[PDB]
Amino acid sequence: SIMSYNGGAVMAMKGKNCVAIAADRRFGIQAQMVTTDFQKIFPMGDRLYIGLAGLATDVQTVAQRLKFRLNLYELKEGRQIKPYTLMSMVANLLYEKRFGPYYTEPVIAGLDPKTFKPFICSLDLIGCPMVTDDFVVSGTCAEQMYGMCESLWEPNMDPDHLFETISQAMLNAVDRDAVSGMGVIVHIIEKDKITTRTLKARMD
Amino acid sequence: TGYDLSASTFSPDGRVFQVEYAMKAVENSSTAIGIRCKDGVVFGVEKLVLSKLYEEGSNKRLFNVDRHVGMAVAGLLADARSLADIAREEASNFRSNFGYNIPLKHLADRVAMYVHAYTLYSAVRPFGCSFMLGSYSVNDGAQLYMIDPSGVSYGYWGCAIGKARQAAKTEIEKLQMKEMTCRDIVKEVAKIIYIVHDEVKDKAFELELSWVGELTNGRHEIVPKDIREEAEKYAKESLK
Amino acid sequence: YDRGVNTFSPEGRLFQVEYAIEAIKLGSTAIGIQTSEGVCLAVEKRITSPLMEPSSIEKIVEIDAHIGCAMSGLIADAKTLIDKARVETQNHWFTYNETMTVESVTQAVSNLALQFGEEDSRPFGVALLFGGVDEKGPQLFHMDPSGTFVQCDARAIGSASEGAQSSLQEVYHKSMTLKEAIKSSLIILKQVMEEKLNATNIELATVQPGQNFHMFTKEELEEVIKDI
Amino acid sequence: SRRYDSRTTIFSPEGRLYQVEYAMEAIGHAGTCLGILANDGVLLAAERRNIHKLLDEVFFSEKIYKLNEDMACSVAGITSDANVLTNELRLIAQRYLLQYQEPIPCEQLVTALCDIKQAYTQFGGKRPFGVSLLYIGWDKHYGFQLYQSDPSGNYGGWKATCIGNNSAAAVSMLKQDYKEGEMTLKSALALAIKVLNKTMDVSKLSAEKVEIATLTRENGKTVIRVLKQKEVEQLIKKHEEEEAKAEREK
Amino acid sequence: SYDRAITVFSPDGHLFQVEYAQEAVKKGSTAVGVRGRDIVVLGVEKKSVAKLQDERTVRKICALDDNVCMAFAGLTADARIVINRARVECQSHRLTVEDPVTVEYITRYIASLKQRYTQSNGRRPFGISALIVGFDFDGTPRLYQTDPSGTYHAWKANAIGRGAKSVREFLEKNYTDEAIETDDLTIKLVIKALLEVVQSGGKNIELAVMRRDQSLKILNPEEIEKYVAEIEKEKEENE
Amino acid sequence: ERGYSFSLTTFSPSGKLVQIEYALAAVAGGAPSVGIKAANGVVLATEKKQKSILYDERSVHKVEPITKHIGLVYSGMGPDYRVLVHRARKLAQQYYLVYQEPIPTAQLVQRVASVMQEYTQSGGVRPFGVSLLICGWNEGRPYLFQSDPSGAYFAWKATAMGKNYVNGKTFLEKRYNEDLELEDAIHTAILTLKESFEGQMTEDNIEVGICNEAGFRRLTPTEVKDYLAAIA
Amino acid sequence: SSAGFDRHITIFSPEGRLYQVEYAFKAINQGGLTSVAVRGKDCAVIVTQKKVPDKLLDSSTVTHLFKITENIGCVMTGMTADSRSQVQRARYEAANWKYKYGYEIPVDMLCKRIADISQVYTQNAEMRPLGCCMILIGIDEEQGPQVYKCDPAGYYCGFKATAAGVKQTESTSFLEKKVKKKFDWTFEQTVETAITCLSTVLSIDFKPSEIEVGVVTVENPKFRILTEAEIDAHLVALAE
Amino acid sequence: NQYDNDVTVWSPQGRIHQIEYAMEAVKQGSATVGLKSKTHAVLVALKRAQSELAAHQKKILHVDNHIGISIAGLTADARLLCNFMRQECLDSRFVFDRPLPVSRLVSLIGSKTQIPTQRYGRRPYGVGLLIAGYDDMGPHIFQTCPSANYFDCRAMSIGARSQSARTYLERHMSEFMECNLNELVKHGLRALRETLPAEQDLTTKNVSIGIVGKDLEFTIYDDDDVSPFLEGLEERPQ
Repeated sequence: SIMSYNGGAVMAMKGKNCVAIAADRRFGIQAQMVTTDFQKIFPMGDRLYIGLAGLATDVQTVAQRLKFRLNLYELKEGRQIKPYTLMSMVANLLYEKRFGPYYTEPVIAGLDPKTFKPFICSLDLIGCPMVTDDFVVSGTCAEQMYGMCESLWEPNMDPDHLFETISQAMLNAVDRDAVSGMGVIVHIIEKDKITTRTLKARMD
Repeated sequence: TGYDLSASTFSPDGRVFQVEYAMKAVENSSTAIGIRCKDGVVFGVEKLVLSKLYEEGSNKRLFNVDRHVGMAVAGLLADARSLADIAREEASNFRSNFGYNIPLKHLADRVAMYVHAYTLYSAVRPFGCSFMLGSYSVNDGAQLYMIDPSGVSYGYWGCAIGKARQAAKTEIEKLQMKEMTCRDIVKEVAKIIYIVHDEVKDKAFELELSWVGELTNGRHEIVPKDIREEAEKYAKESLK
Repeated sequence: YDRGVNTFSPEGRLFQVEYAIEAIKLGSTAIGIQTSEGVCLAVEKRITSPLMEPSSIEKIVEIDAHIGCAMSGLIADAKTLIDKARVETQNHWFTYNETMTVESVTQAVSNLALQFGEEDSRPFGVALLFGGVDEKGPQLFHMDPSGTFVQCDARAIGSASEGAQSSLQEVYHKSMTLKEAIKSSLIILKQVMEEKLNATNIELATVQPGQNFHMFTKEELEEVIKDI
Repeated sequence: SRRYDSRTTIFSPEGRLYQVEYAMEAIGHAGTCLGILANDGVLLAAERRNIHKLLDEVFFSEKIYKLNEDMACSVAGITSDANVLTNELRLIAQRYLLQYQEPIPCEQLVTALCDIKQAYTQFGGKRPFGVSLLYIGWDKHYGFQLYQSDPSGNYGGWKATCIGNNSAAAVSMLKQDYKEGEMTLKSALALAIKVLNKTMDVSKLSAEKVEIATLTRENGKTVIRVLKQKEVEQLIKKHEEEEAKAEREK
Repeated sequence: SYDRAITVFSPDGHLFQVEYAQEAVKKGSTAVGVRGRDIVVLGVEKKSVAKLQDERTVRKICALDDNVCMAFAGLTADARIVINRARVECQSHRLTVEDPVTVEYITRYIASLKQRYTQSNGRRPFGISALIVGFDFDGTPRLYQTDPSGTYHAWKANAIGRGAKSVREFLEKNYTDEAIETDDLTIKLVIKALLEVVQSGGKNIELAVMRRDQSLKILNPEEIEKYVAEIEKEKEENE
Repeated sequence: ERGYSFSLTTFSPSGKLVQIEYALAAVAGGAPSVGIKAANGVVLATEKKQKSILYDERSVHKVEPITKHIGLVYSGMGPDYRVLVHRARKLAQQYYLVYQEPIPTAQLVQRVASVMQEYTQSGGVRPFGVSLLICGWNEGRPYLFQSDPSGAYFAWKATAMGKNYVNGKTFLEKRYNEDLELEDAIHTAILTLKESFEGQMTEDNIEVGICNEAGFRRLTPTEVKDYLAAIA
Repeated sequence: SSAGFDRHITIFSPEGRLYQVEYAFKAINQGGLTSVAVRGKDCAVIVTQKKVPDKLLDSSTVTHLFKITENIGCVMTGMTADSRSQVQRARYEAANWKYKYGYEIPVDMLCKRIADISQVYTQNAEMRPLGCCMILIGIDEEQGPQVYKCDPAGYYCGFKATAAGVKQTESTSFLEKKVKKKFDWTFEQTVETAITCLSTVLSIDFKPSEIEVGVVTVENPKFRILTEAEIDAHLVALAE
Repeated sequence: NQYDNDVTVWSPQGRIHQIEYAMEAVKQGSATVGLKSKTHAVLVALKRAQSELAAHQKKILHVDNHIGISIAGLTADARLLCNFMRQECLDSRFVFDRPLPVSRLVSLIGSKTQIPTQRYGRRPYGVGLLIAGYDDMGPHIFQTCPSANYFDCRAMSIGARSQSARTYLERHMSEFMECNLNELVKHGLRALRETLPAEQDLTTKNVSIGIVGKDLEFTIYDDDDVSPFLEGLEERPQ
């Protein structure tokens, strides 16, 4: 697909009091990879990231446009943004190109700014949001990560088993995948700190 | 004094002097009357030859807007030409958009709103025109309207626009208007125009008579006044 | 502000056009003469400083290969007129493979000599002498800010143009020659100027039907001056 | 229509400019601000207009406007007239960042705002922005900086700035007590405390009448410290102990 | 837009704004400039700093291309607009025809812009007067000046700002083709002209040059001090 | 129209804007009002005396909600008041379109004051002789924002605008304090409004709106006559 | 207190006034016209005289009662042009309401829109502020009949005993002395009080050919203009 | 006199003075005379010069194959309305493929000049038109005015000292209808030799004559085909 023009896979997963987001490192054209350090996970303020997958043009574009609007909002109001507001903003920004659409599947993961309430959601390429409580996936490979997360997820998870669960899920579902691989980056965050680990993925 | 400049301002007592000045501009223009019979409306304009240089039949103030409507203007002539072009355009729109003849009430109201729009702002001046609107329709009868420079448009049986505004309508109202067909009203208007101002201020004038009604089958045109020649043989019998 | 841009007179013509005709007068003088042999043309630069480099001051500019010009008073408005007239002559050549003749040039200029309008800007402040060689031989044309364009046999513009026109009417006739007209013109120049006449004051511009290119004389002007 | 035109841009009957001088005199009757010479760090001082007891003070900023993440500005003059400029200014900085993804080097920012002001000086014939306003900030090409916008559109990089009739004598104190080399923020705070102690008519300088914000470079960040009240209170007590030290000469 | 002309003619044939707004240039900072045979020299006066503050942003001499140099007078803001406009223009000339920009082209642009800016509907004309120095065609040294009307006008030396009559009257004695035409003596004698300012503090002097193949170099007040010292030495030698 | 597009408001030699000062005077010549921010809610109260006994009190309503949780009163001229009310309505609903969340009162005052500031500067139009008193209970803490014709704004613990507003203000400073309840705020608001109004004050002379954390509420003359029947 | 050009355009004066609009509040008074509205119970009554001294002038097309919509009528005073322009704008916004919102417009919203348009004219300068006053009447469900008034200033209000024109300080004095006794208004009461209050103001006690009576009732919500015969019936019914 | 400023302002006596000023400015052009037969419409103008050496400012200018106009007043507005005139001719020439009747063209001209006399920000046109043409009902001599109150006549005369010429037109308007072109043209310059002071005579180079006929295309003449027209005269009765 045109979504499979540059590969890509973003997994988010809600734990007990914490949220884990991961993506793949590979970038390249249809059969030819180029680099192993492409960025798809972006920090939008504190304890709140976003992931973008699909066409890398729209990835970097919408990342910059959302950063533009986010810094405008965060300077117009002294508080930091709430995740539902970010979801609505992404929905509006995608829906403005109702017929000129960006080819991306944004995934938002952030905690509550006031409490330690987690939040995950995902959208369509036209702006259909969807909040769940277990996991949201995007990118080219879907059914792989669906089967793995419906196989491995438990509701109430400490960050350690959360990390291991999302690690095994991403690794196996990527190793089965063809156009998306070449290293995995993992962001496992909580109220207290931000952890970023990288896995020894199969480079095949 | 000072307030009278712009056309958007009011006075310390509450009126607009621009519109008043425009109203009394028409007062020095030629006298133009109009009266309806029971199956038509008759126009008539006292028209004057300057000295010897005209052609008896140029610049006719009896216009003809629609197939059944014409104007009888007095005041500034070129302003009247512009106004008649607006009316021609509006009747053309209505004919295009509904497929039949414009009723006189709606036409006069569109014209009145156009005149009002030229009275509102300071960008334009008010008009120096006062005109008649005549009609005939088989489902409507005879209708005669009247539009001032300000934009107040309503109906009459008879009217007069010019110097002898009062001095004509003094004896217009003694005419048995309902019981007469227009073929009498022709020589009636003839004797009215001939009575007012024979030789006193000026030397010579000239008569035009427009003519709409049932006798024309809903057409509107000037009479062949030369046919039946009704003024002069009655005019010489009207000095006694 | 004292009856400005768009108002007639109780007796006569417009205010600001009359003020433009007044504003011509402060400019530096110039004299063109039409001879059937060719049009000659002269101007005075009115140079003030020794720093003021003479050959950078333009008065005679070059419209086409066979059409000269001369100006008065203001400067850059005339430069804009020259620019647009050049563009329009080139458009005429582009769609006609020929030369826009001198009258058609001047009509294309005077079509917006008066298109001054601030609503729906100011009138231009320059009087222009045009010289060219059409198919009917040589031509000499004089226009004004008011657009009232006429053909002149030998027009004198600008400052001190009264005595210039008078003493020019003293010597002129129809069957003049070229060099006689040139020296007769520069006589009037050094009679109306205030400085001594030398190599840097004036400049001549002569167009011939056989000498279409180079409507100019450069430092043979010194030889021309010393013959008086 | 043409007897309702004001002057709106035109030169004098004598050679000068009308709205520009009147904009300067509109500046003069406003709050007082200043900035100091600090090699590391830079600070702002501000005076509270409307210090009446029935306000809320929940905005945490009355003159300061944290405009980028590494720049704020004080301001002096007509308030929402300046708020329009703050909105447009943050917009210009943020679209710079959109175009490059590198923060704004602040002088072309200042020229952008000055060109906005100048475009209403020459044509446009509207009421000009009668607001002068400061600039603090940091970059990659010069470090810590200070700037002074004017309604003319002329902008001056100072090291110790100037506001009007309330602060002309402040600039006199700045020249008579010029410092160089000491980047110490605290000596600069004592200096600014002394300056506003002379210039403001607030007797004995209660901290409710003043407002100070700084901008220091912390390890990759350039944080903007809109500092709280208690340290201002002990700064005032420090300065009046220094007044006791001054009257040790009696 | 504003349907109102600022540029109506006088009763006697003048403009109440153009020759009048030249007086703003007359009430401005002074700046001179000459062209030598290889090196061009110009500079502004009246730094007038608070002796505690910065001046690297108040620089009134700038460049548009690597080959051309600027100056102005009057008020600085209009000069800023004209400078940024002209930078965009000369770089867009580079986008066209691939020469270095001639000085005559860019002065025609500046004067034409100022003129059509005076011609338009209700716009305050630029109260500046620039000095445009460059040597492009085989390094031929030129300098042009502007006018608030927009009449570019090529000179060999120039004097604007406050008391330019006195400066050109110093130039009256300083017009010699000899002038002994070293680069140092040309610079120092332009510095003597700028030191014929009405105050002549000696340290308010801001001068910069161009060697017709290099770029802009800003000087240092120790060579300027040596130039002032040797000027005083020549003034002692004349006695 | 022609689009003449110049502003009538230019600077004095004193540096003032005399049209804006005249507009503020025209505000001050308007109907009184009082607005008090208590510890849990905010109380708005106006003073509405009909010119005759012929007028009805069921058609025109001074106290006006902008959202379901943001009240808004004024002291000035209703024909300008309704305009900027409608503008604020459309503006708030555009915010709720974009963000899908109720707009905070600070954001309202930013945007409305920017629009009003724009009318102060743009071509030929007069400024709006209206002094708002905006309030709402956004995120627990309630707020109270006064604006003005100059485009500026503030934040008051309690204030007053209209006839003898300085006298009402001086009574407020002595009577009102920092911490009360909504009922005590209503009590002192009716006290300070009845300090300055005419003698005949009924359930229809005043119009009171409160601001719970449960939302904006517009009280009825039923509970007004429950309360204002000789509240002290 | 004439500072600046406060006698000419819409700017603020010293001390808080602006004279152009409070010159327009006597722009109604050049009409020479008087209008009275009454709402006591589930009917609503308009009454307004004509002033026709002419026999040449009609009587049908001189009425100021203007059917805006099928359930909404109105009456106008002031000058005619502003009145009729306001009438077309009211009809146009009513049809726009019916197109956008699917149901019949209430008289409250319509008067609010008219007042907003009045502000729009008031806001810019170089625009004439339309010196006419508009009273509207209609029936609304769950509220009964309604009476509204629209100022030139854009200040609308809705109230029971209603009168604007020339002589209405006296009319409102009569209506304060009248609407205070707590009688019900059983529609002959309304018509009788309207005609008799206009009779106490003008003191003419005249034919049924001068006043036009506009009524609407909660039995037939259609707007209704009364006929000569029933006006005569009510007139002789109050003749004792 | 303070109401005597602009086009928009009415007078408190109703006479808008800008149009009167435009009329008086039209009066200070060159003299001109236009008169028609039953078959031939002849218009005759007079040229002046700026000085001795210069050529004469031309007045009779071409429009179309059957239309030629005289002019008095300003020349810029003249050439502007000339451009519009040629445009309106060639437009109907394109669409309907017929020449225009004259009266509807002059209606278009009056409607054109209506707008700048009506709004604010334009001036009336200083203009002196004498239009001669051919519809199916023969020659027509129309004139305009800056007030656009265009007239049809049988012989007009507008410009400087044109009133004595109108007296000549009065005393020979009986004669005009019958004759052929030769004595018609010499009646025309038997008006123009009374448009001049009596101490000088009408020469060749100052006069110009434009004839259109029912079979004749409109043609302009100057001094060479006017030397036949200038003979056939006697002196004035001094």
